[PDB]
Amino acid sequence: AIWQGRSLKKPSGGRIVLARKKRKRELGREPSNTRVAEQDKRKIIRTYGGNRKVRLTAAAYANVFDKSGKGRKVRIIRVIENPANRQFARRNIITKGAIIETEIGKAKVTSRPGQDGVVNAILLE
Amino acid sequence: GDPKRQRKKYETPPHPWIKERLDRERVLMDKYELKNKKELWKHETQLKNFRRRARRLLAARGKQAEIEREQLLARLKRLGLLPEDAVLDDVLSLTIEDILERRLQTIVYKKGLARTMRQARQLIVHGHIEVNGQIIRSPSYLVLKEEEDTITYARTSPFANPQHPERMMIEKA
Amino acid sequence: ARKGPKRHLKRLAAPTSWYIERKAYKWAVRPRPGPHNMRTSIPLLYIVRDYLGYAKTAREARKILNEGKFLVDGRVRKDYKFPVGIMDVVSIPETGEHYRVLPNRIGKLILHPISEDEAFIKPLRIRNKRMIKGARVQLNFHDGTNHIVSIAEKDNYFTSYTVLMKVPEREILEVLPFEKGAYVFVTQGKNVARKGRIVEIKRFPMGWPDVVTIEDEEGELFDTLKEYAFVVGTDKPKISLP
Amino acid sequence: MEIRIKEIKENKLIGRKEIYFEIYHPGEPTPSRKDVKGKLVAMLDLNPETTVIQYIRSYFGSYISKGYAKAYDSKERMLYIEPEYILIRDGLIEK
RNA sequence: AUUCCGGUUGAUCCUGCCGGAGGCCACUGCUAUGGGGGUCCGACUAAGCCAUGCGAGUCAAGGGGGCGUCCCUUCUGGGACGCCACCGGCGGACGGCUCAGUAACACGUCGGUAACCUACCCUCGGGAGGGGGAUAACCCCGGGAAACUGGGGCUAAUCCCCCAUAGGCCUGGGGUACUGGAAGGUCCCCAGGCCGAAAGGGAGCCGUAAGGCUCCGCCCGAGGAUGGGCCGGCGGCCGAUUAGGUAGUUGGUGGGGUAACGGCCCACCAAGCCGAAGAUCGGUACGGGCCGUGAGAGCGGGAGCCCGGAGAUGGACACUGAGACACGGGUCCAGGCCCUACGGGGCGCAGCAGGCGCGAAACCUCCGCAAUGCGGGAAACCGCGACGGGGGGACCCCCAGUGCCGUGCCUCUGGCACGGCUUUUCCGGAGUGUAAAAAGCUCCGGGAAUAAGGGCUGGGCAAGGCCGGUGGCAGCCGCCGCGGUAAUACCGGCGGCCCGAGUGGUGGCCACUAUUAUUGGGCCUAAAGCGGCCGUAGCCGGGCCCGUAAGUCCCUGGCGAAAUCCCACGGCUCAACCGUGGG
Repeated sequence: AIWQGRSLKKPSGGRIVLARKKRKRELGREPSNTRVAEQDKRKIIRTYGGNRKVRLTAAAYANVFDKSGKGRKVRIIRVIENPANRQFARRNIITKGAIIETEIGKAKVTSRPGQDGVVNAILLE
Repeated sequence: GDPKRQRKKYETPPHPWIKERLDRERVLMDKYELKNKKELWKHETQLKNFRRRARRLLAARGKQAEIEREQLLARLKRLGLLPEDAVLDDVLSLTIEDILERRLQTIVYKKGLARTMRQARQLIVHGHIEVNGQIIRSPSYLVLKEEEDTITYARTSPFANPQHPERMMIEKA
Repeated sequence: ARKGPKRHLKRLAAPTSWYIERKAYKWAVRPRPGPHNMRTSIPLLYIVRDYLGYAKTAREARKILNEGKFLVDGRVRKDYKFPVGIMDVVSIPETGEHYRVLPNRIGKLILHPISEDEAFIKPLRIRNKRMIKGARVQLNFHDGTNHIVSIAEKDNYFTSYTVLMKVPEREILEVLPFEKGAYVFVTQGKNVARKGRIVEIKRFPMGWPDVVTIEDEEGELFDTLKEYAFVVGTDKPKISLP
Repeated sequence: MEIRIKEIKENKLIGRKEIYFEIYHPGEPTPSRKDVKGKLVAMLDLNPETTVIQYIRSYFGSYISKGYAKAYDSKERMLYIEPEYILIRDGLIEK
């Protein structure tokens, strides 16, 4: 799986030989490429210690706030720009740094849809 | 690392064949009727440990050093090797004969419960000698001064009867 | 090779604060999690069997315990792995015996007899203070116990203070603050089991703990950790600590 | 053989009294459990059916044999608390 | 004991190595009467391969059934307690074994997590409202050689699912009530959303009923405790006949994922990062507490006991669970075996015994859960090749025996003759000891009766110029050296000496060795000054005055587990061994 353990190279440049097998606690998971869709799609993941994570794979709505605490549940049209990757904007992928378009205007995302289960954003004045 | 291994309590001479040491040890063994040289070497090692402790404490300063000095002097006095008024200097003047004199067989012979050291060893091994109200069968036991006067025949041994022929023979000496 | 929590404890690795023969047997009772730390605690089985001698074997010790004949603080304890720590009251109502668990001068735990009136008091050092739901203040004591008060009494309690609490009803008797001249008793460190009065408090940058100076009945001055200093009175000890 | 009681303790969490004693018996073999129990009950005015002898230990080169025994208030408590093997050894349980 | 002795010459003094002499571990020849205590015994070559038995179970007070007994109204149906498997809960991720791999934040120590998870347990503040659903057991029918397994009926739960609320998580706008050395933390008010609980279940006593009490229980929040994850500074091996290495590599800007920070991963920006103070590469190796040795400095080892790390035939993967990518659970590949009715189906003792192989080199296919601990249970209690007990073994230490006395003889450190004495040990017996035994311990009967070998004998080095055999042959010899017809040096006889239940042989480590030299070695002629100079880093550096306290010294808090080591006392007879205090 996606091992997230120690690197195989010393900072000097030499190589490191593992002294033990991979442990179950050092494993990751596949990225949750949250896409714009017509309906919200989410799943529940059991994590270390029996905790729960809500993973959003397709997002249709967004909670948008405007400089005063007022919040509105609106619809996501498209991703204008996503600096996290040069193709996420083209493919309509939502991440914590994305800039999306809604009927009210441009909104910058402030949550992590892969870890939160919801999409929250702040309007751009 | 390694675990603990029980080390020997006696030391072997650096050279197995030296004329002077051989003659001296032969004299000591013949006089004190010891079974083997390792007994004599054990007593020599006891002496040497005492002297090493005294030497280390002489050039030592500290509260623990004073406590150890007092404890060493008290232990020696209790063993009966030093006079009650002795000081740390008198420790280095001890000799092997002093320790050999405190063996249970030697003290039995001195008190006269046996005619000879061999007979004293026989009595100790066979259990005819009692320490306090207790029987001990170790001829190498170092008697303590606080009790040295309570050594006598065990109350159940035949040697406790003045009539016993062996006791009469021992007495008429 | 290790995959999860340990369930055993060898006698040769037992905490140094216990009074146990470390070579008579191979296995020791692993303390169950409880009020106090493992370093300042001892399973109740050893108190029932070794310390007091009421039992000769763990089986009959458990048989005694299951009948609720041993009381810790004010609650009957039946689990033989229950930890009992510093400033804890062990009461045996059938015998009338009441003991206070305290460290001696070498850091080992011992049982000091106390009186029946004293048996209903257990001092608790306020280890931490926080807020909970509804705007209430929660105090966490040195033994892991917790108490709740209203925001009105916010300033009546502070960290390092002592609270005298009747048990098992858990009523607040009084609060002993931590200031100059407050009688204190050291529960840990090189100066364990030494009592005195506070003199000065010194703070340092970073997370280095604060250090408190104490004056003993002979007038000598020594130092210890502010967390190690346990308040037991204002000018004289309100409880017996000989 | 002469029995001398060195310690008496009254345990009431377990309804019993613990007796540590010694037997002075120079020139004689170690006394039997039956005889030791009989003399102990005669001296202490105990109940024969609610008393056990934990051990009679003879030391080396000594005329004094140490002994540990217990006396229970109730036979029911005796049976409940004491192990089966010691009761069998003392003969209380037929087995 | 802070040590020396033999050997280079016709004779002497040096340098220098070899040997002798001591201790420890492994194998081994000969020999061997006991008893205690201990952390000893297939580590060295094969982490090579395994027949058979055992090494993880528990709960009837969560639930429904079956068989048996009893009390029964009596076709009805009700109540109990015995046994049984099934669902269900917890555990099986600890304990046990081995040292392969690993030169690494693996280990030791001091600190961080304000960047994080935690079933069991403790405390405080709350809640347990309404519904639904199968299916095991059981009954009918089976197949398959087995391993295994299909269809139908029927049902219960602390089994499972749903609704509500309480509650969790993100984000935005506000107040500053809290712990902190310092708040991306906690608390209070609004706003948008996602996720989203429980067993008022069981037992007992009462109570006409209702209802009450006690015990063990369920769910959420905030803390603790236990057990962990991750991270930082310092410290501990050899090679230059290994000189350049690195390319997700160094750092950043933004994200994903993680229980959590992190090039852990991704996209985009730059060329950074390590290295003669030895990078990279190669060899060897589990790290430490500790053990051996030495007067010490030091040198060597680091299997057995404790803590930590790894592995389960060699690899790679995943499910359930708080905890695993799991020794006696699962999937695949590679290797080696086993049953088969040939269709198919299983296994890997680096668990306790036992077997094969390997070798110079390592034990019983035994008894109990009675003591200490672990899991389960309300408890009694059940299970545990962990542990406790015994069996075999010249494993390590401690205490002993193989007789003692008197007289008289002798070739007198001892043998013999006569008369006596004791029973540690030997044989038999009664008690006590043990879970049951055995061993030990008290006592009784017999009786000196049952008990000494190994090396050496010219010097170094204690001990023979004695006698028979061989005549440079056999042989002996760590070194010197001896044997050629006159051998105290070879073989044997008789004497003698050193240790003695031990004594010799072989390999290894330390001392010897001031032959590794900081303490503390040498370089004209014995080994050793570059053929000679200038200079880079490094090391070593003139005098006086003032300032800082980095180094240095003193004092004072927190540490450096236990065992091991030394001392005193007390308990096993003293001792070995254990316990209590000090270091």
